[PDB]
Amino acid sequence: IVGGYTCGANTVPYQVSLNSGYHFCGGSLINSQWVVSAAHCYKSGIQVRLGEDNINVVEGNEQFISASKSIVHPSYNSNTLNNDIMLIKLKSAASLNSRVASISLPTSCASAGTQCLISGWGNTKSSGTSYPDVLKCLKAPILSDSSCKSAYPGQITSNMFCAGYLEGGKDSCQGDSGGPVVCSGKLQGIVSWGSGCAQKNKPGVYTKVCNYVSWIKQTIASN
Ligand SMILES: N=C(N)c1cccc(C[C@H](NS(=O)(=O)c2ccc3ccccc3c2)C(=O)N2CCNCC2)c1
Ligand SMILES: [Ca+2]
Repeated sequence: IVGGYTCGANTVPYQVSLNSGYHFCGGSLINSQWVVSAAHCYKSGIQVRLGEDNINVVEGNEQFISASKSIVHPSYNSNTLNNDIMLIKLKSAASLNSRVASISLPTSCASAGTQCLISGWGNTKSSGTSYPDVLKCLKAPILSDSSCKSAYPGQITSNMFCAGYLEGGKDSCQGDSGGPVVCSGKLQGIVSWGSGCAQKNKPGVYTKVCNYVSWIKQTIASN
């Protein structure tokens, strides 16, 4: 997170860290056994880490559970990052408590202007590489589709939305991928891509989760 702030220990209880000997992506706990992340985060040998703040220290409240299966959306295109969504099933259910809780799916899409909370352990620098120990947070508004499309001509599909600041300086970045975009207590998006990080007139593009609620529900119900 570039331009964000320290969240505070376990203030984002649905935030998940995908680990494989190191943190490589984020995710969101949607129920005790299912995590929603980004398709481009797909990798084998995934350990899901819940209740994390400092990802390098064992402070307590953590729960390390292996992923039993990762279901990348069938129509995901690795070049356009369209349908950039993936479901991870936990080998065991998580122990839902105060510091580890699930987030709700949207029953409707969020409109431009809605303020959302984006979080993750990704790069904090625009020009360079700096990774945080603790979870960073960033509040950013969902931009308008015209603006989103004016920034990324011919690259935005109906399953994507822009969020962030056109002036730059505040944005998600590498390592945040898969992470949540919560608007009004509903998981509205997934950190997907963007041209660089926190650049002028180049806001972050996120996967529009509201277009996938049915798919998620049906997929989870069949596995
Ligand atoms: N600015 C953001 N909000 C943001 C969020 C996540 C990741 C990145 C870094 C990167 N930005 S980039 O300019 O290097 C970039 C942009 C679009 C891409 C599309 C396909 C493949 C790689 C791409 C890399 C990126 O978009 N990806 C990381 C690698 N995999 C796909 C997503 C930026
Ligand atoms: Ca920890």
